[PDB]
Amino acid sequence: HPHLLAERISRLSSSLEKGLYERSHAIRLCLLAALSGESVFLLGPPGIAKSLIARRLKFAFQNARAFEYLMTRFSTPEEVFGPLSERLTSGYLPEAEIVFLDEIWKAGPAILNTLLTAINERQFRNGAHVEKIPMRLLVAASNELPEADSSLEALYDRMLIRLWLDKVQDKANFRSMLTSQQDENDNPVPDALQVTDEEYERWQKEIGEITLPDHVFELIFMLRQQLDKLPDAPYVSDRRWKKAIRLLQASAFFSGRSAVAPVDLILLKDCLWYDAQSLNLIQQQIDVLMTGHAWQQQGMLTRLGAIVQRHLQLQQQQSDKTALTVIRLGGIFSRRQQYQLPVNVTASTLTLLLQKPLKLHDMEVVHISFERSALEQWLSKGGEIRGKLNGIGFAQKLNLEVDSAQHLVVRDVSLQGSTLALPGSLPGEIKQQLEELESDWRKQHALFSEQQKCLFIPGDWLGRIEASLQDVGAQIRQAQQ
Ligand SMILES: Nc1ncnc2c1ncn2[C@@H]1O[C@H](COP(=O)(O)OP(=O)(O)O)[C@@H](O)[C@H]1O
Repeated sequence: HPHLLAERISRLSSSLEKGLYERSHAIRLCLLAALSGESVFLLGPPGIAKSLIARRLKFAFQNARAFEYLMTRFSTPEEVFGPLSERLTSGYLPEAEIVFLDEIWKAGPAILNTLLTAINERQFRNGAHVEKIPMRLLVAASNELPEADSSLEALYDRMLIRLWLDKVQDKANFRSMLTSQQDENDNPVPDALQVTDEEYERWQKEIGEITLPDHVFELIFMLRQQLDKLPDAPYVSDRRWKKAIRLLQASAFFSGRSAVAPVDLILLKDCLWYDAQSLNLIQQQIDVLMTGHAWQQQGMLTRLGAIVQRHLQLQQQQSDKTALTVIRLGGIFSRRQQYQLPVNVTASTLTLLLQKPLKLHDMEVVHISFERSALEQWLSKGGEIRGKLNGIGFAQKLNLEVDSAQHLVVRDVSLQGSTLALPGSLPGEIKQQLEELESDWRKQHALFSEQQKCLFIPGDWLGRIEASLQDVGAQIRQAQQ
């Protein structure tokens, strides 16, 4: 039933989107805002359908009056809210469900103040008595952002969603928009889809009942702390956070869920920035949160390395079972030449464990990886041989010698020797742990795919998450070989 809802909202949004190019997200967000009692600020140059998409949204509702107004510096509350005879509000802001106000940052202090009470109190001072405004969606537009310490910032910071728009970029889209016979002022929404007053009011109550899971909160709180520590990060007030949380709830509700999901958190990318520099910072931070923490990605990778560590540890604990017998090569040469095993060892770079781990280059080393090519020439021509300690870092020079028993022995600064062994020809402890992790990964991936079907999230983000989960899965599958 709420799953028929996700179907309906999607179908509703689809129709509202007809004839509009490169504005999909913007329409879904304004719909989400309109259905959740939030407001949205549209930033961009003139003639890019900012007003149009605002007028479009009145067609989401059966009974919905729209109010449009362009702010001038000489604009008075009489023009915006109605002139008093007590006040004549018919055809003005005080009785419209969708209000669009263009060129917002030039509203005077008198308008500014009565707007702030309009957004907060959903009330209006009608001379004598105060009356509740039916305003469901407010949308404000401008080509610029308000001044640094402006009066208007209080208004800006009271408008949850921020969208930065531009002229159509795709050549094909330009042509389609250019030749579109779509009457832009006609109702494109089928009667059945339009939301009723009875529905609107019920949903307002139900959105508040959507739960906020522990992991979801932890992520939000993590980001709040993260932003705080970064000096460039925009200041996000508690007011902003609370209003952002309702949008998150609304997203979930209209996506057929009873709980805010980690995917809903992407929407914060449309709430937390106030300028250009802060937009980039927000996007990066949320991206890091989404690809790293939201589906336990980095947490599973830190578990993975812990297992791979144990695997190596068990590999060197069973390194008595193996040594490495270098085969003598005869012929006619000046040195006692040596040879690697014909095809037994053919790995381009092979790693060798040591029976007695040694302190080499101020660290204890359990395994040394050689470029097989470099080990060849040293076994033949002698000289000096390098090898990356514990597989990592630079190829360090080594005190290596061919043993009488035909083994390879590394020495430390105490001249302590250690025989080198090749890895085993998968232990039960590792198989158990690595299967638990794979199960956990599958459960994570399952959760993501079962929730990525979310109207209010742009496709590109979902791509990045899916990739980040594939990365972990690939790393674990390579670990079980
Ligand atoms: N991205 C777009 N998609 C569809 N139509 C557009 C787009 N950009 C501009 N238009 C056209 O421009 C007009 C709407 O512009 P308008 O609402 O005045 O924009 P703004 O409010 O940003 O000045 C319509 O006639 C519409 O067909």
